[PDB]
Amino acid sequence: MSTQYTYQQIAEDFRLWSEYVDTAGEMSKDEFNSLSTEDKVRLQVEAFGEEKSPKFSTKVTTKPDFDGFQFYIEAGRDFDGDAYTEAYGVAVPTNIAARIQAQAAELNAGEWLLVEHEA
Repeated sequence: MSTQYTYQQIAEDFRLWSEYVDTAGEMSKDEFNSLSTEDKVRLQVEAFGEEKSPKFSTKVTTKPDFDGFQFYIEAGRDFDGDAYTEAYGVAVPTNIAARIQAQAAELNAGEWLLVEHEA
């Protein structure tokens, strides 16, 4: 499974790039300018190899402010596959859905997961 967002999203957000790339290490903003955008992708893809099929990934976020066109799941709340299919109108793998529900049970309060995909 994967808990990190897409490579393009990470590149756009400097904070995510530094945090994901290094657990404690920091990355200066000027370094990004020096490196080519294409080059950045090569380094990120090299670490995780190459993938062709789509994968389900979520990220932990803090309670966001008023917004729209977004879906968040309250921590400590059970989440079935039915809700997912209703929210996005698409089917989800049974094994993956079960994993998500299990995660909710052990999920720490105060942490919200964001579910998104590309069609």
